[PDB]
Formats: sequence, C-alpha cells, structure tokens
Amino acid sequence: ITPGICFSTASLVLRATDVHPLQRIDMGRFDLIGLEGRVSRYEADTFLPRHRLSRRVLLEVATAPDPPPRPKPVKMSPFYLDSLEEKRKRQRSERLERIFQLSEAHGALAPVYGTEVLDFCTLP
Amino acid sequence: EGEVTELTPCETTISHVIIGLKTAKGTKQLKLDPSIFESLQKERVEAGDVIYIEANSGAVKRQGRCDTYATEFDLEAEEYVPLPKGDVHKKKEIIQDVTLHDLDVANARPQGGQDILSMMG
Amino acid sequence: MTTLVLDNGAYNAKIGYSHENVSVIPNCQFRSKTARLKTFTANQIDEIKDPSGLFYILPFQKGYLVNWDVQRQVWDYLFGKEMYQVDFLDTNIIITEPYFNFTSIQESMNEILFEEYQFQAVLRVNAGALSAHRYFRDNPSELCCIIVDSGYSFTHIVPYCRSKKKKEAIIRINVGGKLLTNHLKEIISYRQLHVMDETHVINQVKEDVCYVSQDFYRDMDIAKLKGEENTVMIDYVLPDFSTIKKGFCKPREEMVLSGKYKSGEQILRLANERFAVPEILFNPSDIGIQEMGIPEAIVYSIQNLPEEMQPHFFKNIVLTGGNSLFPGFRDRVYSEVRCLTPTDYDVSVVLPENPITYAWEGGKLISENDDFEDMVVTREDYEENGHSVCEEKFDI
Amino acid sequence: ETEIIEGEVVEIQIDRKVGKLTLKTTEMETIYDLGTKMIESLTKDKVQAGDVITIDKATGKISKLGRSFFVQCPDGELQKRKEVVHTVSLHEIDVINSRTQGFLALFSGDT
Amino acid sequence: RRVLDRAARQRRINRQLEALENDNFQDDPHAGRKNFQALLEEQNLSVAEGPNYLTACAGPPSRPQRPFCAVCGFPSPYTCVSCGARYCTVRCLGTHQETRCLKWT
Ligand SMILES: Nc1ncnc2c1ncn2[C@@H]1O[C@H](COP(=O)(O)OP(=O)(O)OP(O)(O)=S)[C@@H](O)[C@H]1O
Ligand SMILES: [Mg+2]
Ligand SMILES: [Zn+2]
Ligand SMILES: [Zn+2]
Repeated sequence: ITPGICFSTASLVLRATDVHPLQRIDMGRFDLIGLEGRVSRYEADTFLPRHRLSRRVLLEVATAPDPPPRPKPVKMSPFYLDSLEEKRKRQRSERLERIFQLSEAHGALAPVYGTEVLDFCTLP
Repeated sequence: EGEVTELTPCETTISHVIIGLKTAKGTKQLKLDPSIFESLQKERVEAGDVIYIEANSGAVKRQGRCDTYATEFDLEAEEYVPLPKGDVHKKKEIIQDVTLHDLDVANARPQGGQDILSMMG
Repeated sequence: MTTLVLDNGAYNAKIGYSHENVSVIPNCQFRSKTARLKTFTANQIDEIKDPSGLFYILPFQKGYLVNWDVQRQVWDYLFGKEMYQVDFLDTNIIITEPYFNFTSIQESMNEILFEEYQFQAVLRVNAGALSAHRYFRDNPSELCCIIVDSGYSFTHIVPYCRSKKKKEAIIRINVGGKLLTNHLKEIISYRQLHVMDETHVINQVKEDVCYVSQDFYRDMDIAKLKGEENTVMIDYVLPDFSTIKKGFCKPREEMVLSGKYKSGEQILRLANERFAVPEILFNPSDIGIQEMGIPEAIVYSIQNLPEEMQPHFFKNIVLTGGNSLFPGFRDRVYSEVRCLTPTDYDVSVVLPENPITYAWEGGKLISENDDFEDMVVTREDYEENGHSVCEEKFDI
Repeated sequence: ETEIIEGEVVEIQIDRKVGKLTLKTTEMETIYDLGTKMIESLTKDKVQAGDVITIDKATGKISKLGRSFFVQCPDGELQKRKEVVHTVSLHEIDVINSRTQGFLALFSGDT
Repeated sequence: RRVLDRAARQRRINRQLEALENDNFQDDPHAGRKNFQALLEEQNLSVAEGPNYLTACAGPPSRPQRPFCAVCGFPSPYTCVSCGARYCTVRCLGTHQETRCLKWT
C-alpha cells in the first residue's frame, strides 16, 4: 500500500474556464437535447400557443387584489414618501417584465422528437 | 450578489424562498422560486456566506464565506471572501459571439441529470 | 426674566444664559500635589500650571450623579459671585439629566433646585431632547430623527418623533470617552511607559492623535511595517510643563526611525493605538465588551420601530457628543449604516460643527419659544403639587 | 500566498460540533478553537498527540510528517505566511480544465 | 504549566473592564453618598417591566469578536494555553508569560 500522489497546482488554474454570469449569455435558449424526455409535442404545439401569458394578463393579475378564500366543502399618511413608492412601483414593473420575458424564454423551444414520438417508437 | 443575511423557506411543500442579500451599498430582500431552494441546499448556503444567484436560471454559486466572519473560529478550512461592493442587483447588457459548432457540441450530450445513467455518463 | 441653560455632563458643563454665548467648563473638582490644601473647582483648573498627577473628584459614576457634595460645590461656584451671579428668585433653569435617571436622583434634583436655590421654574430634560428640538428647528420638513449621543460615560442612541421620545427603542452602549482614555492609559503603560497618573495628558493625546480608520486591517498592515512606509506611526512629545507647555506631534519630515533623539524629550511613539482606541466605539468586543457598536445599535433601534417610520429615521441620523469629533467618525458611521440599511432606504448622517454644544443650542431655542412657560414647573406649584408634577411634566 | 501551520500536536479535543486543538513548536504553544470543516479534516486523517503535522489553513490539507518524542518538532512560529510558486504548463491547464477530475489524465494518458 | 478555570478568566476580564470606569488610578494627594450598585439595588429595577436602565443595555454583537495581541495589539492567531490571552509572536508570548500570565504583575 502506497500513499497517493499529491499533485499541487496554482489556485488560478482551477478558475481558468470559469466565466462570471454577467459575462456570458444563457445557453439554455439553444438547449435541444435537454428537452428530450421532459417536454412533449402537446406542450410545444397545442398548449403553449394557446395558453402563453401576455403582459396584460400578468399586469392585471399582479394589480388585482387577492382572490376570495376558497369556500369550505359542503355535502350537497404622514410618513408616506412619494419617491420610495415610485421606486417600489418601478421595481414591481421590472419584476413583472422579467417574469414575462423568462416565461416566454423558458417555453420557446420545441423538442426535435418529443415524449410522445419517443414513447411510440420505443418497443419493450 | 451579496452576503446572505437570512434564508427562510415559506411553507404552503415550499411556496417560495425569501433570501436576504447584503452588499456595501445596502440590503435587499428577494423572493426566490421554490426550485432554487434545492440549489441553495446543494450549495450548502448558510447565513454569512457570499453567494450569487442568476435571475434567469436560478443557478446558485457559494463563493466562500464573508471575511467579517473570519474570526469566528481560530482554525476552519474556509475560504473567506470580501463583501461585494456594488448593488445586490447587477444588470449588464453584453454581446457574446458564438459559433454554430458551439451550439452543435452543446446538444451532442446531455448536461446534468440526477438519474443514475446521467451521473455515470 | 432671564433663563439659564445648563447641560450637567459628567465631564464638561455647558452653562450659559439664553441671551448670551455658551461656555464649556469641567464639571468636577481637582486636587494636585503642587497644592497642599487647595481643591480646584470647575474652570479653576486653568490656574494650575503642572497638571501632571492631577486628581479628579467626579460627581458622576458610570454617567449618573452619585456624589452630591462635589456637585453642590461646583454649582455654587458656577452660580456664585465669580462666574454668573445668578438671581435665583427671578431665573429659570433648563438642566439636562442622564437617560433613565433613577427616581432618587430625580427627587434630589427637584428638592435641591426648588429649595436650596429656590429657582423660579425648572425644566429638566434629556440632552437628546434638546438636540432633537434643535434639529427639527433647523429642518422643519422632517418628522423623525435619531440622535447618537456619544459622550464621556456612555453612548446612547435615542429616536425622537416631532414632540415625543421613543422610550422603547433607547439603546445604550457602555463605551465613552472615559473608557477610551483609561484604555489608552492602560495600553501605553503596558507597552512603552507608565502614564496611569497622567489622565489629563493621555486625554489630550487621544484628542490630538487618535482617528477612526476607514480600512481597519489595511491600517493594521501599514502600522506593522517599519520605515518610510509606516505612515500611521507618529512621535508624540509629552509635556514636561517646564519648556513644553502642551503636547505636540513631531512633523513627519523630522521623524527619526531609530527612536533616539539627542534632545532629552520624553517621546511616546504611537502606531496602532491611533485607531485601535476609537474602534472600541464601533466594536466594543475588541477589548472585551459584548455589546453592539454604534452602527449596529442605530440599525437595531430603527428596526425595532414600525416599518412606516423607518426610512425617515434612516434619513436623519445626527451625531452628538465629544466622541463624535474623531476624524473619520461620520464617514465610518455612514459606511457601516449604509452597509446594514436596506438599499431602498436612503441614509444620511449629519455631524454638526460643534457637537459638544448642540444640546445647549437646543435649550436656548426651546427657551426662546412662546410655549416655554407651559413646559416648566414653578415653585409655587412645587409647594403643593410639585413632587408629583415634576415627574408628570418632565419626560425623562 | 498561503498560511501554513506546522507544529507538534499536544492535545486534540472533539465534543458532540465543537473542538479544540493544541499545537506547539520549540518556541511557542497555542490552543486553537476549531471549526466544523477543520474538525472533519482532522477526524478523516487520524491525528493524535505527539504527531508532527502541517496544515494548510484555507483547505484543511493535513499531512502527517512523522511523530516526535521520527522528526524533530518545528522551531519557529507555528503559523507562517508562505509564498508558493507554481509553474504550470499550458497542457496541464488544458487537461485540468478539460473535464471534471480531468487532472487524472495528466498521469494516465487518457486525454 | 498551570491552567486557570473559567471563573478566573471571567474574574480577570470583569476586573479589567471595571478598572476602565475608575475615576483615578492613584489615591487622594490630600490623604485626608452612595455608589452605582447601591442606586441599582435601591431602584429595585426588574427586567421586562417596561423600558428602564437594564433593558436599555446593548445586546451581543452579531459579528464575531476579533482577536488582538495582548502585548502589541496587532492581530493574534495564537491563544495562550495557561490563561487564554491572545498573542501573535514568540517575543509577545515571552513578554506575556513574564508579565501577566498566571501571577498578575
Ligand atoms: N477633539 C476631541 N476628540 C476626541 N474626543 C474628544 C474631543 N473633544 C472632546 N472629546 C471627548 O468628549 C468627551 C466629553 O464629551 P461630552 O458629551 O461633552 O461629555 P458629557 O456630555 O459632559 O458627559 P455625558 O456623557 O453627557 S454624562 C470626553 O471623553 C472627551 O475626551
Ligand atoms: Mg452630555
Ligand atoms: Zn504581539
Ligand atoms: Zn498566559
């Protein structure tokens, strides 16, 4: 029994391939092989074209009050600041725009084959 | 990006994760998609750690402990990192060039995957 | 007719008339080995010529009035024929009290002021209340402020609304100028030379050389060096009171690295004590006090208060007291509070030109108001209702 | 630059996690309050009193270089800031960054 | 070497901290009424009984304590075994052992 080889290198070498997120683009917009076995032809072709969110619907839901509580089953301003609130509503608008843009981006790609095609073609 | 001052999952399962990130320019409270909680737990993120979270992907990287906690023990195997200087929320508009081969090789093999076949790959 | 404004601090008494200027006079008696039978009172310390080995007789212990005889003597000297010639029967007095002053001390204050001197009317407030009044007079648009009173014997952080003091959120840090001076003495005595009997000289040294560091560990690394690159290190010549009346710092061009000087000056070399001593205010745990520092205590006091009022408190941080005169104090407080405060809330820290006399100016302003007569408690009302109504009217 | 702790172990205490470690040189002795990661590192590599060890502070890399009562105990300061210089070839950088655990290919071909 | 229990270390810390509040270190040059503790015990001040002197005391800091050398003040990686005092170098350790370790000279 021998001790292992301790190979020592510069700490900077282990960060050679690392790129900060602010310096690289999202490669998930070109991810075709990741959709296989997870995304179906129904989602890409029939569902999403009909049930994609719009900015108007998102804004309406965000601005509207909370929905009324679900019924139980039955067996049958001195301290107000204008600048702070303007900042907060600008932040809310940015957040809603980000939600919309990410929802569009995360369902933009359609599978090459899809779960239905693979299941149909996969014999026991 | 910033030092973690609070990490509280909100139960309905977890509806969302409220995180508190600190920088030299202030503190920000963020509501995270519940899928990021798995990434935060995998990265072993606790209060006092300096992390960054990608808004578009939910990726979490724990890049060490804050150097303000360097004296909490006399001998720990930790990497102590300065508190980030700018704002917690950082926006940058970038132009990156890729070639068609990069997109081809990115789709030749799967990435990640918690299945046994994916891990062995 | 006239109104007397007094800030009975544990170190300096800010005494003056409402229509005149302000005087800073030490509020303690002195004894020296150069005088056999002679106790100096208040500003008589100017008469002594060899303040080395000076003995201090203080009327305050841990920031509260506990010795009544020396305080009575100091008051008699200040109100006597030599200083102000106060006509007690026709004069109103505004005198400040420590925070959370004990019931017994308040009773003794009321009894002494209303019987031994028989003042026409007395208004006992806190120095923070006067500072808040002055700040609101200067800034009429602000609805809330937070006052940091880093004084001789403690450092309180008290938030004030327009006409009310938030008693729930008062936080005290047991680090003051007394502790800093004693710690500097102990450090110098343990490291270079015994100065434990030179409280006056060490206090002047602290006032002259100490500063608050923006980068603590960079400054420590700079101080650890030897040679030209050690910019923090300076040489201080202690006063011998024979040819050097007052202490001074040698110029950098005249500094000698070896430390030996042909002139027989007693030189005290301070490198890391310049910012280690002031750091106790921001980090009490450096020396062993398990208490939060000034910025964290400010943030804690604000965050205890309701959410709607927090941004206003963050916008009106006011630094008062002697310890606030350290170089870099305001910038350090602003940087630390900015780091801890939420990014949506703006942070503004204001250091007045004379933080020592802020409370006296506030007292003068409150004396000039037309609502002054309603605040005070009269002697005629004192006879019957006084001992309760003194507690009732004064918001101590 | 790295911080290297080299000394002789005097006493090691671990309790259900908190721990203490006492190290000595021929000129000074010290007690350390240990963190969780260093406690785990010292548990994985059996360290007992009398062993002469060196610790890389940032990584917990503990290597036992003998026992003393055989290598003589270190003399000077226990904690030393050292300048470590590595000359790394471009091939080594490429192989290390080629894949996870890719540095193994520097020894077994398989690049 | 000898070892001091927790009570001794806490007593030394309390004694050093209380000495920082002393008015003077020497005695009266003339060589020939209450105190703060008497005032506190007379006030009969109870915790959680509204805002008062005791409840106003600042709580423990969140940031951990930073060790400094008991001899020169620079940061100290080392802790003295016998008394628990911090120190940074062999010279500082020798000075501490000769001056303030065990017997308090
Ligand atoms: N230029 C200066 N630099 C540093 N400290 C200073 C300076 N001038 C005065 N001090 C300190 O200021 C303190 C006294 O400030 P004050 O607030 O006036 O004390 P005091 O208010 O009379 O006592 P309290 O705390 O109100 S009971 C002393 O500890 C001095 O050492
Ligand atoms: Mg005062
Ligand atoms: Zn030292
Ligand atoms: Zn010791």
